[PDB]
Amino acid sequence: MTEKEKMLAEKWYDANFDQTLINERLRAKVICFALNHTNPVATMMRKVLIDALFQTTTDNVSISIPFDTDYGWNVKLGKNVYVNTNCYFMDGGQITIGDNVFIGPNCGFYTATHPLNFHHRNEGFEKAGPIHIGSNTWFGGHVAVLPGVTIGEGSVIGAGSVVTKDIPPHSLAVGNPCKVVRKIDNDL
Amino acid sequence: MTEKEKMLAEKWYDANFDQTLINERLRAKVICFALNHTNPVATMMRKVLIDALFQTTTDNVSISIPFDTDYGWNVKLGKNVYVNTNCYFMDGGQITIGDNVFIGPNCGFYTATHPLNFHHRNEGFEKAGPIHIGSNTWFGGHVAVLPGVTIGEGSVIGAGSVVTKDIPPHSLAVGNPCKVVRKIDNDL
Amino acid sequence: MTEKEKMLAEKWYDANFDQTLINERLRAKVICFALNHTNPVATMMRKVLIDALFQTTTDNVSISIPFDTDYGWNVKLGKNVYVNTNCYFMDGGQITIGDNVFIGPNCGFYTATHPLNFHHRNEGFEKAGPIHIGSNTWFGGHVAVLPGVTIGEGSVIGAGSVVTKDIPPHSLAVGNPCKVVRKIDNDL
Amino acid sequence: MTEKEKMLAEKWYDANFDQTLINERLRAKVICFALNHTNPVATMMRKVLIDALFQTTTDNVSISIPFDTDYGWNVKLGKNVYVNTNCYFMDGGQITIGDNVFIGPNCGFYTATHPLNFHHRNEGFEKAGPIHIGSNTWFGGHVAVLPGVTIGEGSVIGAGSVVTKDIPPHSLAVGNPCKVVRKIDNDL
Amino acid sequence: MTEKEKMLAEKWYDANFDQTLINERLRAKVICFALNHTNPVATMMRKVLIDALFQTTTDNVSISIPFDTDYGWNVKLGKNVYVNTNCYFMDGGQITIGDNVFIGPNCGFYTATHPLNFHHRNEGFEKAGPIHIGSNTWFGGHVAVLPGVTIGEGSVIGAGSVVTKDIPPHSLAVGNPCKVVRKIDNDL
Amino acid sequence: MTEKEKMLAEKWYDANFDQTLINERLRAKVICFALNHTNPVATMMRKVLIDALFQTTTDNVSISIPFDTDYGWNVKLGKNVYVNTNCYFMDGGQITIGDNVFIGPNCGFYTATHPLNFHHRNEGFEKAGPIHIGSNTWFGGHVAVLPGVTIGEGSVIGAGSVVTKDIPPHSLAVGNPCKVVRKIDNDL
Amino acid sequence: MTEKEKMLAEKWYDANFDQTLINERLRAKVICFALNHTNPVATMMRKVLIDALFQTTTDNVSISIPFDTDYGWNVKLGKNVYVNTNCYFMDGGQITIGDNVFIGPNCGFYTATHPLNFHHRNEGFEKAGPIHIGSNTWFGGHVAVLPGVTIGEGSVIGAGSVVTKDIPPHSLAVGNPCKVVRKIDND
Amino acid sequence: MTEKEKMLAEKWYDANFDQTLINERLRAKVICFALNHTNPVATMMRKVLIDALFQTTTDNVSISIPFDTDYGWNVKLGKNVYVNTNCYFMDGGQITIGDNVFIGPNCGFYTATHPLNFHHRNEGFEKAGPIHIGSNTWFGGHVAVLPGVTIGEGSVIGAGSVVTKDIPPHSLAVGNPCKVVRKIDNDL
Amino acid sequence: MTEKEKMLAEKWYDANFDQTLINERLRAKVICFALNHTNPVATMMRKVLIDALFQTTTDNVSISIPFDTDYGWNVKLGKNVYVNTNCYFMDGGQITIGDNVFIGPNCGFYTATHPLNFHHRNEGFEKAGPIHIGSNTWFGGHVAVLPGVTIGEGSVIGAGSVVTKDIPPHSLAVGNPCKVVRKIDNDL
Amino acid sequence: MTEKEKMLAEKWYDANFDQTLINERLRAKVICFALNHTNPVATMMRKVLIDALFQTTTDNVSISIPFDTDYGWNVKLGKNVYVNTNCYFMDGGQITIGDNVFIGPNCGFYTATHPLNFHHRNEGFEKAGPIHIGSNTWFGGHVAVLPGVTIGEGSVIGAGSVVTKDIPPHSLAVGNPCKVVRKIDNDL
Repeated sequence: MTEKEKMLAEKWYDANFDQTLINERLRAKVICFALNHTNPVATMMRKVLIDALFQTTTDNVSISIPFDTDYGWNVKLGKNVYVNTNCYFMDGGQITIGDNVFIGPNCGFYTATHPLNFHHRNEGFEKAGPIHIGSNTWFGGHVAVLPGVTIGEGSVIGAGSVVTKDIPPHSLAVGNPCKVVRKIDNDL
Repeated sequence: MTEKEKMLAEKWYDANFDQTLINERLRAKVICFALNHTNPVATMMRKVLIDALFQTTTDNVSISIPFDTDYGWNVKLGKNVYVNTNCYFMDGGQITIGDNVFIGPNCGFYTATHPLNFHHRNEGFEKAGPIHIGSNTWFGGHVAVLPGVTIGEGSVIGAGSVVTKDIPPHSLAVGNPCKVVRKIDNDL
Repeated sequence: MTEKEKMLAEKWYDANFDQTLINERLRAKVICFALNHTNPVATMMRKVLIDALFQTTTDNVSISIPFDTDYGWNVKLGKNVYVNTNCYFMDGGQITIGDNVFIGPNCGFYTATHPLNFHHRNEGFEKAGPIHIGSNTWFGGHVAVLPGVTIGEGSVIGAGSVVTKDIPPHSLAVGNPCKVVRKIDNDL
Repeated sequence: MTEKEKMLAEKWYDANFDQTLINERLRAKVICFALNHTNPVATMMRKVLIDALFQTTTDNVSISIPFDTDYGWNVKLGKNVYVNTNCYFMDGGQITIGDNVFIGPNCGFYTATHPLNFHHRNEGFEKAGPIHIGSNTWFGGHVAVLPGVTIGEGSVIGAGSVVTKDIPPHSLAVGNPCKVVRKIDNDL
Repeated sequence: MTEKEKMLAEKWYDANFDQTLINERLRAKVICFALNHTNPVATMMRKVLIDALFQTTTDNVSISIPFDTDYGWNVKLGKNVYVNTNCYFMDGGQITIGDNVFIGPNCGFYTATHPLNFHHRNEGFEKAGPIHIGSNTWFGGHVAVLPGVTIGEGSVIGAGSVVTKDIPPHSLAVGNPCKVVRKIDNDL
Repeated sequence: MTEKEKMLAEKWYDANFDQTLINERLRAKVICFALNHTNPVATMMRKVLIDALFQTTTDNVSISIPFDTDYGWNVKLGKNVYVNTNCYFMDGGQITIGDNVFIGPNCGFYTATHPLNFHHRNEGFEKAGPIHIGSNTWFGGHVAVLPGVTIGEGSVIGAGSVVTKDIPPHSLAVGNPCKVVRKIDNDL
Repeated sequence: MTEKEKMLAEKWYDANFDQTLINERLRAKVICFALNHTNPVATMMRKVLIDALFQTTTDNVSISIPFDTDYGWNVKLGKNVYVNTNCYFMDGGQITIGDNVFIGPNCGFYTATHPLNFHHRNEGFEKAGPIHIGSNTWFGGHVAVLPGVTIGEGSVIGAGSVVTKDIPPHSLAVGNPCKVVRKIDND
Repeated sequence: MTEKEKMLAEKWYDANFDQTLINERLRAKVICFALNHTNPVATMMRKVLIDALFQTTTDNVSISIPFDTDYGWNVKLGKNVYVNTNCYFMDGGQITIGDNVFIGPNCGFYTATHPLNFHHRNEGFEKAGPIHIGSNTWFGGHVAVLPGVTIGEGSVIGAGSVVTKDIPPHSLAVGNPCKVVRKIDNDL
Repeated sequence: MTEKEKMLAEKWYDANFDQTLINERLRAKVICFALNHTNPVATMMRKVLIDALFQTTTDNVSISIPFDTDYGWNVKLGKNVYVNTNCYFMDGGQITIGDNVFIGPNCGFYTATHPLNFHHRNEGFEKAGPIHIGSNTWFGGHVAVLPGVTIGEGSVIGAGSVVTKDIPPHSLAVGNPCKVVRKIDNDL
Repeated sequence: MTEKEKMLAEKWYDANFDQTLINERLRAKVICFALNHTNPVATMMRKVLIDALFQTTTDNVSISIPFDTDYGWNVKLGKNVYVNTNCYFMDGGQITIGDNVFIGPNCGFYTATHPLNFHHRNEGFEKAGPIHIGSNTWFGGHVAVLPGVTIGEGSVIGAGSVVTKDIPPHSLAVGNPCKVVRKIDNDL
């Protein structure tokens, strides 16, 4: 297995020093740089860039600049995804986002886990923990989502939350660590 | 009432899909883009842009780039306002800032509330909650101020605070959620 | 003593209005602007800018753009320092970073303390509190490190932490405020 | 009263040497420069600039470049205003323009009066004379409108006219000085 | 008949709102923009632009920038035409210029007539009145030539004239309105 | 005598076809182009350009862009000269401007006379008529000053005037042709 | 007669050394250069350039860059003309294109004939042979159409064809030289 | 089925007028434009663009500019593919290229078939015919490969060939139409 | 012998992998890139670039952009060489062009031979076959000339020809493969 | 007397700290910067810049870039002056150059004398010593001409000479200090 194959298989891999991964990250950084330096008025150019970044034809995916991503192609998007200013989709582990998702400003979706032992960490080792963002969700600003976390559909994450553990569907959750406050009435 | 008139009247309105509001936000983003790509050395140009953004002649309002705002004209500023790097004044609801205000880096002043029910939220509805920042205040870095909040004059907000509720005047407040620690002696 | 000499001596000084300090901060902002607008593909140019900023020849110091610093020359770096997107080293007070340090995205290392009394604060006064980051450490994203804090070698800071007080060596610490959870086994 | 307050109150004021007024004029010139150097093809950008200039969301206000204005914010516009090439709205005194107004090329709307005595004039003094342009009007090319003048609704100003005095509604006026020729039948 | 066909046939047509005409005017404004932003040193480039604008190979047609025209292709030129700074050939109605013509600065040749009744004018209606400029003529600066006017060959128009009616050949004409002063001796 | 020497001696000369004169005009057109494309914020650069254009160190000579001149070096300026938008100093004949002169927008100072006979005019012949603008004068916008004219010190020229003949000192003059209305009281 | 007048009258003319013709070709090269260096995203700018090039308001004429033409004003276009990458309309002789025409990539429509004798050719002489492209036609990629050739309406030209002679209407033609294979039923 | 789904399933589809397909072609055209305007010296940037175009990390795929492709993601490449100047991979139908392939200049790989009947063709209909290029092949310059064609591994295609039908493995084939001349000895 | 010496001696050489040859090809691609991005109006710059490419002072060598060559210095030219759009001189093997040569658009002069056996070809090996283009020749558009071919002086090559074998002097030759049609009367 | 008037009168003056002189030097530095950054191909632009610098229409004055001068207007030139690379005409004191003068590369013509006493020198004082270069002279490369020096007509200055004293006409002079070797026979 290559280091990219280990990353995708959710095994420990050399994220920091593998040339292939460093080069795939470069491609995403180059496209993000072009996007981040495109005037907000250049609508068609932004659409072309976001599509080249995610390697898909997006359906109403709005991104407020700046935007950051590690690979781009490891972000799976639904239709109607609203991403405010300064978001980072650290996608070594697949980041799945449903339909009708509101992501506030300064939010980070982190899939990278480093070893706690400095000997293994200094070697460049990481384990990718995929993130699942359900459809019909709302994230306040200044939210950090940690590796392996699943946010159930219809859920609301309060501003400043650090989502360390899975949040069930149709729930209002807030805090550092993020804890469920109450259920949400999502009936028609 | 237009959707802009409803926004200003603190009623539910279509923020995401009203053409007038999308276009007024475009103007603020275009000015913010010009500001964010102006060399720090270009003092006169930065002043011109800051003044075009807020639609006012500022009196010692220092903004460290990048800066973000939704409308610009809905940010009411006093004299001597020091804004560090990466701040966002989400101003659908008026953001009133007094005189002599120190705003640390990575701070967000959020006035947008979305419905908890995904059916109403997916339709683009929002309610604007104005923020009142008193004169003679200090905000640490990484602070998020939530809709409808009032921070009394002479108050100090600790770094990493999530201001969910009103802070009284001459108070030291810290945490997520932000709670008053003690009063401040603000005598000459 | 000049205001720069008082800053370095850890005495109260006019940070905001001293021309020399305003001008030394301008130099760092001009270099940061050049770096932040350099395509990720321009490897040699990025190395030259990073080195001009810190006034030293760096040994494997990776910086993901954007990056911010106040002086640049008051950041003392070890070898193998990995800095993710949107970090700010507010270095009025010296920021000492050891070898093999992983700094996540959206981290702020703040050394500036303003007076609590608005009369002294409005005059532009500040006191610089140096930060010591030990070797072999790991910082999650969205971390804020406060003035005067020391993070012991071999320590791990969880994502979203607000480091208000010193963290001992070989410790796992998380939260707002940042508290030690358990010790780390850092043996070979 | 500041010199800006005197200008707006229709009192004598230092237009030429007051720093605030020189700086507010700079902002309008900077926006006019950006507009005048924007390709005619850049429709969205021209709209953004026109809106930043007048500090309002215009409704079908077409401006053929070059355009000049002193303040921009002192030009009050109606919907459907068609401004041909090389027009100047010298707006120290408010310039009110109604709905459905056709302004030919090389037209000047001048609100500045200087003293006749050179001693007072050389000191920089001016008096602002607001201009009222009624709705449903038509201006030929090469027209100059002088301070304090009112052009009644439904009126037509012939090419090369120098409008020194008020023109009544529904009238055809031509010449240097501009004199009424006959009334206009403005029935459906 | 299309609105372009009505314009050319000297019938009332929608000049302001017909897409074809708006688009043909855009082409002329794009070429004029390129010409107006071409350094005077770039002789060959200026020649190419002038020729692309008029859709003809010009024979000693000198144009001092800025220059404006509505269509460009509706300006019929002779050889040796000297056009000074800031001229506008509003050519909805054909503008025929003979050989050896001296056009001073700030001259406007206007072929557009709007209805006097605001109801018809607000609908975008216009009637094109062709202008005939005879060979061997001289125009002073600040001259406005009105729709349907013919200036006979060998004639001289004084500076600041508003040419409302036809001028006979070999005549000296001045004023607002433009009136013949005396005949000119144009013998060898 | 060269054609430049004849121009300066107020004799008939080939203005249009002499290579030396065509080339001296090019230099002025190149400097005016640079000035006309300099952002209003670039104060020192504008000052350098105006100084290079007039071949002198100006003392408070304000020029609002665009500005046009034929030679530049044939414009003799006093201190405190305020030139509004779109002025043209056609300086084949020396244009002498005193101290404390207010020149409104769209003003033309024309020193070129062409022969009335088309045979001599088509050959490129011209006679330069110097213009003398007295100190302490005020020009309204849309004014044209004809060759050989002298405007006495302390005089005021109304907007839209065509100055065909000399105007005595301390006089208010208006119209096409420009005629004295009354004397001005210019006492302290 | 000027050299431009001789060119248009289908007479021998100095194409290579006449200043007027060299200058009219420069105008087309300058507009083509602007078009070839315009980002595909800049839709309105591309439309303005194509219209300035052909000296007409085009009706759904799509051009994939790069594009080349000698004069541009001697290309007469119909509505719905789809021109793929790297096409050259060498238009000294008028190039008439009908409505609904699909032109594949790397196609050349050449109207210039040089003399066979090198003495006359070295002097710069040429004769323009107009090309008529009928409405409702399809050209494969890598096709060269030679001077004086008429391609009848409803016809299909196979990829790699060298069209030396007239192709009748509603015909499928392929090869070097281009020969009719069969008729097309377009009813 | 969408028009993209029909294209991929090898069914008749609207290639010319489907918005999704027009937009996916735009993305490839934008990346090709960036590649075609990148200096040959910019090796890393060219590699990033080629990888963004094909949506894969290429292994020694050399491309000489200009290069054209319709989708980019429908070109499946092996390692060591050498593409000379002016090649076009019209990839509506998948273009599969093996390892060690030499493609000469001015080659076209066309997968688009239009209907012979003009009624269906004018409607925008097309059928995608995938092309299979075997490993270890060599294409001379000026080669056109037609829809549905398979070129067997170890084969050589002569310059100027029009490949209308399948070519067997280890064969030398030349002409318009392309016909096998002789077999190739491809032993070690 | 080096690989360059082997190339010039008409021996098998590592064309694709020799560092020196790769670097000399880079020089030719950099000059071709600069020339292909030079506006047609820039006559002297084009001349300088053409002369730098061929390493010679050309005498009436007109090249229509785009142009391509491998080395440039291996193309020997005569006087009066007219090269139309999109021509490629692949000159690892010397290309000799006499005087008075007309080369139509989309012509390729190919001197590269690859081995037929894929084992040797995959190793990067090539053999250069010089091409000799006699004086007084004419090439139609879409012509490919193959390695080692001589086209006799006074010859005419029909459009679309694939020149596989030598063409005698004073001959009309057309087709794929190119064959002589008749001799040419080349008398005065 | 102003400091510029003292400079021109050959009296001691504040060269380093007088604002007028610092600003007149800026104008020359700006024109030299534009000249030094103009491509050698831009012949007409170089001629315009050289003429703007010297404030005269030059007659065959060739200048190889870079070129430096302090004022430009204090360099009096004859016809046919050939200036090689890296020359500096330090012209506080008038530099008079005759006709037919060959100036080698890296030559300095210095007219500035500073006081020997550091007290007066540190105050910014200088005395301008004009340089007279006779017609028909030749300067080798690396020559320095000192203040007040006169080089007689027909003279030759050897490479590396430091001209401290006057050189008589028709003489060959070499060395540091420059001494006459022999007279030159300058007869027809």
